[PDB]
Amino acid sequence: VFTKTTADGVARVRKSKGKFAFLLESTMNEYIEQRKPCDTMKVGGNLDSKGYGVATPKGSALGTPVNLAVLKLSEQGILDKLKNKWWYDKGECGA
Amino acid sequence: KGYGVATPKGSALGTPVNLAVLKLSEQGILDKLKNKWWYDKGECGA
Amino acid sequence: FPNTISIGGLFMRNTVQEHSAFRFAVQLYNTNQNTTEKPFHLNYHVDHLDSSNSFSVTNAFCSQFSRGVYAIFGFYDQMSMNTLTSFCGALHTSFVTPSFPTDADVQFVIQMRPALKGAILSLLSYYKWEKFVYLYDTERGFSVLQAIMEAAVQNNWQVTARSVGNIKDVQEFRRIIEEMDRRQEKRYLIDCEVERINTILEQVVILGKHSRGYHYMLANLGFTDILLERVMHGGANITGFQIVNNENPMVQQFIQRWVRLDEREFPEAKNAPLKYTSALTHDAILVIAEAFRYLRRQRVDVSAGDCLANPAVPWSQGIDIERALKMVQVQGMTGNIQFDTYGRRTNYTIDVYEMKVSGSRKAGYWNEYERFVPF
Amino acid sequence: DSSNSFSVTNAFCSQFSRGVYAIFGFYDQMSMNTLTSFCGALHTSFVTP
Amino acid sequence: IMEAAVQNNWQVTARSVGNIKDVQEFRRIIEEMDRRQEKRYLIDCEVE
Amino acid sequence: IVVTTILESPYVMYKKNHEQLEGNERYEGYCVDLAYEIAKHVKYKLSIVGDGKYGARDPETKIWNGMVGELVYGRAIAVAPLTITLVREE
Repeated sequence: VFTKTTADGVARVRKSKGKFAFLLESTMNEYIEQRKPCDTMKVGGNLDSKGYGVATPKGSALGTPVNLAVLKLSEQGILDKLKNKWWYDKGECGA
Repeated sequence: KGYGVATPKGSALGTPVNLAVLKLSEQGILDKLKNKWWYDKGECGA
Repeated sequence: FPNTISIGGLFMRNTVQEHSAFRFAVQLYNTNQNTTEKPFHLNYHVDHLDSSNSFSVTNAFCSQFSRGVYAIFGFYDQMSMNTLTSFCGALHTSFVTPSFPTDADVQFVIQMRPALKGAILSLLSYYKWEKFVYLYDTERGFSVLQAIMEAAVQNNWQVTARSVGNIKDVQEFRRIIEEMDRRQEKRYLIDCEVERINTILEQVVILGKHSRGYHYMLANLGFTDILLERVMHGGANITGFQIVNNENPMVQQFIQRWVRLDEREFPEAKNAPLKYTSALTHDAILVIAEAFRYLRRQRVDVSAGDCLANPAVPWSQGIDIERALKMVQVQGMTGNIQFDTYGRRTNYTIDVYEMKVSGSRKAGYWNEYERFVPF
Repeated sequence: DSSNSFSVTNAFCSQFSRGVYAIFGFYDQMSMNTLTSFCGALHTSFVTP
Repeated sequence: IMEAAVQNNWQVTARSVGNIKDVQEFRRIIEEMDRRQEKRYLIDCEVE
Repeated sequence: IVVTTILESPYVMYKKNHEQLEGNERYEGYCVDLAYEIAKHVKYKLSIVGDGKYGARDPETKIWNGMVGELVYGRAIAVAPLTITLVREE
């Protein structure tokens, strides 16, 4: 049941006629849910909690400015509008 | 949003506390505590 | 064949135990009662060098050459290697030495110290050391450094080489270690002297760079002369190389008869661990005795002037003595002893020791053909 | 030849036996010690650039 | 240079290049110096 | 400033006619926009990681690959879907 690539798992889900379910990261599931032919969906809640971060070398002079910049972008709603832009505004399955 | 464990600036406990939080996250202890105090002690059931 | 052969000895500073082993080995050969084992008497003329004044080194070498010797056992360092090697090669006088093997292919000198190059390369290949920090000094030659560079080029390694020979401040060592840990370097190959290795280990202990996540490969014979207790208690992997086996019956007998010697007559013997250079000295005495016994057996006519003669005519019996010294196959305290045409050891086994918290354990052995058969 | 200490010693001793008041010459990192020691021990000056 | 650096509190990246025979080692040294944003070089080496 | 990223939609993409495009203008996606905003707040040059991996430690040789290895060994900031994990945070 393990697949070599995510695309293989998505194709297996689509061709199994409902007899295969793929376990994958929620972000990529939500992205694939907005792509043609619009025949897959995300069900249930997340099984754990993870976060994507911006990474810098240990001891870098950019670590604190980058952390503060990410925080500013979070409270200005820019992260949310970027995710909306690249997931749903450019989605090809509609709202 | 997120909840964090706060520490004074430049304190020696910041890195150990951050690593401890991450390692509790990997082991599933944080989710276990969340379930224990939200649903195990819940008054409504499933 | 002469009834009494006299050799020369060139001992530099901090060679008290080596001199004691030399005297004890000559005495052991002399006190043998078997006529076949002792067909001649062996004498020695011992001189102490300075290693910083080439004039004094040349004076001692020429005094030994003028008094009349058939071979010259001795030690050299980076400051006295060239003079002794060149004089021995030009005057056709054999130089049996436990010191580091010469980088260049030169004649009339027998370096019976097995090269760590092959063992180090085999251990790097076996341990998957595709990225490590090579801390080296040039006090024992450039063969190991050149071999590491060539192996890195061929195998596409990620060796970061640092020359710590000229470092005189421990803060430089601490800065180097901190910088290397910033890049997540967990493997260190330290090809340095015993004292420099001790200093580096003290610095890694001070910085706490000795937990179970670090591996240190000490590329230096003399694994028993390195202070390793604190690093052992830390839990870091330690790999070392040795040439003397304590379970060898010959070594056991030598130690049994060696720790029962008068301190005032054999200094640094009883209340002192046996250095591998002492074993090399004893095996060199064995090699010289075997070679001259072979020369007597074949009825080879062997039987002095001044160093600086123009033209410098060599005494013709040196070729036969060198050939006899380079064909010996003898079992000594370091195991099998054979030499090639350049006087370097062949068929030598280097014991690889892995050291853990319980103690040092013999992880295996390396040979030129079997290529580090594990245990 | 600086790489051969025997040749350096031969040259220096030939010049010394010939009879000189000073030696002008060059030394490398290998032949510096030999020439310096021989000049300082025989009380003969060595002028070097 | 070392005594002046410890006395005057300098940041000197000391590298011995006298045992280097491959020019790729020089290339790597220059690249890793530039990645640290090093602009000033003191080269005490032979003419070659 | 070298910004290491990984080609994974919708985070980093090639634009449709990136043959005529050059530099950073041949890239599109969430992480390109995020790097632009971060650069405004805090100059750079996107560098798609060569091996195409996120970053992991080899158990045998202890070498970091991917973007984490690009950061550790001084070759690159990493604006990409890189999960925050205990092993990486060290």
